[PDB]
Amino acid sequence: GAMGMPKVLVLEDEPLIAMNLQYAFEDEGAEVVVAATCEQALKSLADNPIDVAVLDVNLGPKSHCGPVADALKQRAIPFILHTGDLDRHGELLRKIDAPVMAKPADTSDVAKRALEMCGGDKEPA
Repeated sequence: GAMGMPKVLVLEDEPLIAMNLQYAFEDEGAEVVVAATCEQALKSLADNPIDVAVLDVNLGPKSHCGPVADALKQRAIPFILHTGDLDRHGELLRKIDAPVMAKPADTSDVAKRALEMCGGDKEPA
């Protein structure tokens, strides 16, 4: 949905960032689902038609946006990895293969670039 509000999925266990991302995407003209877990994400993935996502890779010591990333990768849904840790999950990132926005990152920039892959004016085919 590029003619209206895109359905954004935010993977962020940091509620300050999650909330800020939500405000950011909504500010760009989108609707946001906030998920701190892959389970929430995959639920929203099936429950809603995710146009684009934004995934923090370092949800925790073991918890990572992985099944979420792959879920998106499966349906060819665009998403950006908004993480402050890369080397902590380098193997995961190589499997994901997608644009990332390192932390700290302004949530507007994270949102904009995410929605840029979602839609705007003329599909970049």
